[PDB]
Amino acid sequence: YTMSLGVENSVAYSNNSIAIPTNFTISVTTEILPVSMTKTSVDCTMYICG
Amino acid sequence: DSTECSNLLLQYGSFCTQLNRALTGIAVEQDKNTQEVFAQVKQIYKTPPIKDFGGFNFSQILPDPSKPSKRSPIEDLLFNKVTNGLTVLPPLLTDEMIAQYTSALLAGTITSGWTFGAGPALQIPFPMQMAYRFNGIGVTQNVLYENQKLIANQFNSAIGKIQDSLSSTP
Amino acid sequence: LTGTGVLTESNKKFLPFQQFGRDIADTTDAVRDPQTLEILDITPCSFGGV
Amino acid sequence: FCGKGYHLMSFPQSAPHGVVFLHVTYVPAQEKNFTTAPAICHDGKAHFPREGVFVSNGTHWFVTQRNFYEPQIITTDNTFVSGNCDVVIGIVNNTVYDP
Amino acid sequence: SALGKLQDVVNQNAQALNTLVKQLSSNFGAISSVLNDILSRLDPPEAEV
Ligand SMILES: *[C@@H]1O[C@H](CO)[C@@H](O[C@@H]2O[C@H](CO)[C@@H](O)[C@H](O)[C@H]2NC(C)=O)[C@H](O)[C@H]1NC(C)=O
Ligand SMILES: *[C@@H]1O[C@H](CO)[C@@H](O[C@@H]2O[C@H](CO)[C@@H](O)[C@H](O)[C@H]2NC(C)=O)[C@H](O)[C@H]1NC(C)=O
Ligand SMILES: *[C@@H]1O[C@H](CO)[C@@H](O[C@@H]2O[C@H](CO)[C@@H](O)[C@H](O)[C@H]2NC(C)=O)[C@H](O)[C@H]1NC(C)=O
Ligand SMILES: *[C@@H]1O[C@H](CO)[C@@H](O[C@@H]2O[C@H](CO)[C@@H](O)[C@H](O)[C@H]2NC(C)=O)[C@H](O)[C@H]1NC(C)=O
Ligand SMILES: *[C@@H]1O[C@H](CO)[C@@H](O[C@@H]2O[C@H](CO)[C@@H](O)[C@H](O)[C@H]2NC(C)=O)[C@H](O)[C@H]1NC(C)=O
Ligand SMILES: *[C@@H]1O[C@H](CO)[C@@H](O)[C@H](O)[C@H]1NC(C)=O
Ligand SMILES: *[C@@H]1O[C@H](CO)[C@@H](O)[C@H](O)[C@H]1NC(C)=O
Repeated sequence: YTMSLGVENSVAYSNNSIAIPTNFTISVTTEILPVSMTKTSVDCTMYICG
Repeated sequence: DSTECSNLLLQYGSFCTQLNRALTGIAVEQDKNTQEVFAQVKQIYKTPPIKDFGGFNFSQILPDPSKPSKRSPIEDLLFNKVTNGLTVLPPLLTDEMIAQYTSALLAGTITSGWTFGAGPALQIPFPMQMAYRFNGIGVTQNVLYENQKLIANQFNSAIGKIQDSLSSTP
Repeated sequence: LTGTGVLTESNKKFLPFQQFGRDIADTTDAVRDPQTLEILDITPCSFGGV
Repeated sequence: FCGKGYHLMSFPQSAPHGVVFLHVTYVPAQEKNFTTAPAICHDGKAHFPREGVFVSNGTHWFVTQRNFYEPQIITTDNTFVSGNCDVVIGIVNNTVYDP
Repeated sequence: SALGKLQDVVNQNAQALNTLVKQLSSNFGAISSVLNDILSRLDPPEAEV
């Protein structure tokens, strides 16, 4: 299929209407960030030659 | 298509696998880059039919319904001014999809300010949004409301000069 | 077949036709010795960085 | 930068070869339409909100903070005066209570 | 798939290590990929090649 970018939304804009939130949601979201790799070393001489 | 060359190439191990893997990683990373830049909102916003934004004029940055690609004049100017086993993979997002994402971002920031970036899009008149932004830099609201037509004229002139400067400087 | 390492008793159940064992790197991991048919575990003696 | 919504605080969690952040955010909910004005005209003076925004629930005009509906009587304490009513485009007429 | 980024880092590092280890089994146009066989089979002027 041709993917949808998102659900269509029409904001009811006018020059004298404002939307004020009467409530709130305390949301917690996760963010995963890699920090380090495995510290590896290679013995070049013994890798190439044994 | 040389069979003897390929027979010799099998003696070199998985170099080809490494190169294809690295290029595939780059290829998926490009799409990831485009997603992270543009696909920041999951609601596709549209501008209202009536372009009454308190004198502010966004025609140069809003999409042109006359064009088949639905690009803005500035976007169309940008696209006009930028011109053996190898395959070019098309990007995941087409130019039309990136234009729709940019259009959604523009519609959200015009009709709702910064509210659509932190949750549900909250409609607000544009001179009042710009008065909030004036508050955000330490300038009181009355400085904006008493000079609203002048600020709108300066904004429109600056947008037009941006279009001209892009068009005239290679 | 030439190699360097320690020769120990092995608990790897070889098949009767199977004579030597294999790892990823193709350096020999186990063998069945001649004259005895006994299966020896081959591990290269300790290395590391100084 | 610290999650979707208005950031409140974050909590780090150690992970194998990485870090996980628990971003606590304030996400507004249950929005309600209102009629708004840029300023309130009172005795030939223009009143602008000091911290909030002028809203109307249909009959009365209040001032509320922008991120949470909390209507209050438009007073001289929570509004500041600047100029007259002849300059601001869209100003509406309402009384400003004085304590 | 929540921890996909760390798992991707681990998989790429392990896979690169495994590919590096597997490259020791390629002869690169020589007679054998084992140095001991080349040493025990050939005279030095060809063993050097
Ligand atoms: C504020 O009022 C407008 C209309 O005056 C509402 O917009 C309508 O919303 C419904 C439901 O999403 C749509 O079916 C209509 O097409 C919208 N009309 C217009 C003109 O946009 C809006 O939802 C109201 N907002 C709140 C929070 O009640
Ligand atoms: C604001 O929203 C919260 C939830 O996001 C509402 O709390 C709920 O209230 C209903 C009815 O009182 C209960 O059945 C739910 O169990 C409550 N949920 C939670 C998580 O506590 C709250 O009532 C709303 N407040 C207003 C003024 O609308
Ligand atoms: C917003 O700006 C655009 C362009 O800056 C205005 O479009 C111009 O309209 C006049 C008369 O209608 C034409 O002579 C120009 O050729 C138009 N310019 C272009 C580039 O097409 C537009 O009128 C402005 N106002 C509104 C409300 O859209
Ligand atoms: C707008 O809000 C005001 C204040 O909350 C409302 O005025 C009150 O309405 C109740 C209705 O029973 C009366 O008992 C109070 O005496 C009113 N207060 C004052 C100071 O007059 C008003 O009704 C609201 N309007 C709408 C359309 O919701
Ligand atoms: C807000 O109040 C002012 C002053 O009471 C109104 O201005 C008057 O408007 C009438 C109607 O045209 C004129 O006859 C008066 O001369 C005006 N007086 C002044 C001092 O300007 C104004 O019309 C009111 N606005 C609204 C929307 O009701
Ligand atoms: C000698 O080696 C042969 C394998 O060639 C084996 O079958 C036989 O048992 C061995 N004999 C002794 C006495 O080790
Ligand atoms: C909004 O625009 C209408 C015309 O469409 C006008 O009558 C009204 O005064 C305007 N309101 C504000 C607050 O600018």
